[PDB]
Amino acid sequence: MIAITGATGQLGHYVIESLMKTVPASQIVAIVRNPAKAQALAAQGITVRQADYGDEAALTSALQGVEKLLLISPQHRNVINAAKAAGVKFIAYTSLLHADTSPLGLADEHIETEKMLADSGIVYTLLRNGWYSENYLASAPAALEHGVFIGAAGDGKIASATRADYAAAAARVISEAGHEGKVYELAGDSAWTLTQLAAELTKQSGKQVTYQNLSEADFAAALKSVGLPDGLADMLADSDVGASKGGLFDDSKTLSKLIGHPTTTLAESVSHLFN
Ligand SMILES: [Cu+2]
Repeated sequence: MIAITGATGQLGHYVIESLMKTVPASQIVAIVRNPAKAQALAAQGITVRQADYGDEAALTSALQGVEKLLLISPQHRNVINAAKAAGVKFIAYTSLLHADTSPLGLADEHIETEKMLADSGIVYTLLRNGWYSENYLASAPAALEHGVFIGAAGDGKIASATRADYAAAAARVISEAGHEGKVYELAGDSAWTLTQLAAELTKQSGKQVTYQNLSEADFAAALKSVGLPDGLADMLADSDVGASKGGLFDDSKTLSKLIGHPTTTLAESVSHLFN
């Protein structure tokens, strides 16, 4: 039996779809706060167990009979303690690429969870996921509308991959043997700068798009005047700065080796913008 916490997101959806290619639906259990609002998961035919993530006891019950748990990102403290109480034997966690040394502020919370796992006594594997190509492409439309893509990543190299790629990796780790106790640094086979992104954008769109590098404050002070919340804006700005320092770069090709095929290139992802 495989359980998935935090499976109501886009990544979780993909992981479940991937798993279903080799694991019977009933052997997959999605733990959610409200099975009613989780119509998607239920639609997949998987086992759904309700549990409030602020309720360790509820989580423990929801994890009964679970041998392997995929924890998709405190809340994690309750989940890990519950997994310990229920007898979970293996936990795979979606962390952040090179979390212990990462310049990105997003690493903080992940490190806290990685520490919890290390102290849990439960065998675990860290799926240290790099950036989603979708993270930057979410801003491609605006960049195309104004002919400029803004950021604060400088010449930092972003070894992005798709949620689908990361999801396949998670599914592989939680379902097949030989992936326990590992620390996998997962990223795209190739890497690109925001300058190259703009160029790829211009190439396939026919429209001119230039990258404009801003400073963290200006970039953030640019997102806080378009709608996006302050916290969200601050993170995005912090991330680009982390990227400018190589925080989103990795060339181990661990991801492609793990999934058995090349990671999805930026070019392919960009193509989806003009389908
Ligand atoms: Cu495609």
